[PDB]
Amino acid sequence: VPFVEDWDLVQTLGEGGEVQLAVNRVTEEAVAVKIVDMKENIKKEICINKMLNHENVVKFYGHRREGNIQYLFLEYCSGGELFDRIEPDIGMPEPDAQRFFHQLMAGVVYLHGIGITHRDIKPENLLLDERDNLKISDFGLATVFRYNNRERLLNKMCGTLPYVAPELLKRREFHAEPVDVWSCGIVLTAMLAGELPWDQPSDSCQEYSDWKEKKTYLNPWKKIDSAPLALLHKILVENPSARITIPDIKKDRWYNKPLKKGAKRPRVTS
Ligand SMILES: O=C(O)Cc1ccc2c(c1)NC(=O)c1ccc(Cl)cc1N2
Repeated sequence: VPFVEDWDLVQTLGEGGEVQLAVNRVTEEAVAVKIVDMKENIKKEICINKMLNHENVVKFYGHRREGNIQYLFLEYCSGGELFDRIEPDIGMPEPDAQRFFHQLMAGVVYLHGIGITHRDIKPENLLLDERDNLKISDFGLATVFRYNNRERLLNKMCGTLPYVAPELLKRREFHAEPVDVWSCGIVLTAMLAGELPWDQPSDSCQEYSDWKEKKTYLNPWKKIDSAPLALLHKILVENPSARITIPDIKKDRWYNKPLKKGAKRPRVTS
């Protein structure tokens, strides 16, 4: 079949390598093409992506090298970013946030199960497909924390300051999994309050001190109902050894609270 290998680049999706929306010449199938001018970092991204296969992880179709430029063929998520579903100082309806949080946990359970830590979980990196299914995106900062059933402790500073766990700023070494759990908690906070609680999780940050002192009558905590707030009290624990794990997040009362109706299906009467 001539021309199935040809894709037209029709619009920019994101920057930081650059990603463009590509449309197949014959089939009109939409894919995301990450264009990286290597001019090692992308080599690790391709190889971590080759290990991944999950409905809540951006699909990797392959890669092609044309000299100094790498082309990564990735799943196009038409719904855009979770960031744009968050209304400033408001958030989103609690049943929507619960559904997105369920899909975020399935994705993170998957990655941790194969020994992969994302290390930069934030709403900008959580993409939505045509049915608003959440997909974990960008494995550029991702790494292996478990190999041959042996855990390797991390020491490298990675992520985005409002989403990083406090042990990354206080300790030389730390476990990978509680770090991803913490960032998921900050994502949950943003979805339910439309604001970030602190610039960074340090004692020098008044908002972080107020949280450890349990001043929940202050924003963003005042905008959040008692049931998801009780979960955030278990996730946003300073000591990573005392912080709730994903198996226990899945047993939480709000996590299991019936809230959202299934996608509106066409129906007629009489
Ligand atoms: O087509 C559109 O404009 C909607 C849209 C907007 C932003 C994104 C996507 C889709 N989908 C995406 O898959 C996407 C891919 C890479 C990057 Cl860096 C950002 C993305 N976000």
